[PDB]
Amino acid sequence: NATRFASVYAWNRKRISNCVADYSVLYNLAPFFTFKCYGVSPTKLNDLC
Amino acid sequence: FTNVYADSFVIRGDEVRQIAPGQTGNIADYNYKLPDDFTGCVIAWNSNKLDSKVSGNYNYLYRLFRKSNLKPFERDISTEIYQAGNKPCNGVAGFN
Repeated sequence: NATRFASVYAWNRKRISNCVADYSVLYNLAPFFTFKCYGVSPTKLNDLC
Repeated sequence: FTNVYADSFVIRGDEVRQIAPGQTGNIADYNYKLPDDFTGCVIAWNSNKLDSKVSGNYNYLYRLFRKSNLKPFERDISTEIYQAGNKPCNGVAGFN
């Protein structure tokens, strides 16, 4: 949801630890362009710790 | 033994580790299950020098998604689109 960004080489790393992240409102809406990855389904990430 | 049932299928080499009794995976849940009382053997062979294609082989397809857990030794011929939400799909992909 951030307005600003970074370039390809200069990218910042935001560490996500010790918090509860809600991805269930993103998957039931999906403005996201294309999800492609291997071996782990992104729709199965809701019950995983 | 009495009889033998041969199941001919092609699985990529990342997903062959889920073929064993009592696994969990994409193929190991919604496609092909092995129960704990299953008895038999697994035979595999490398088809990459024959059955592959440069632009990709679209002749075979596989199911990622199902509403519930599939019972083993059962084939799924259903062309029905998985509906996540309350919006009707009308046979095509779309919102939910």
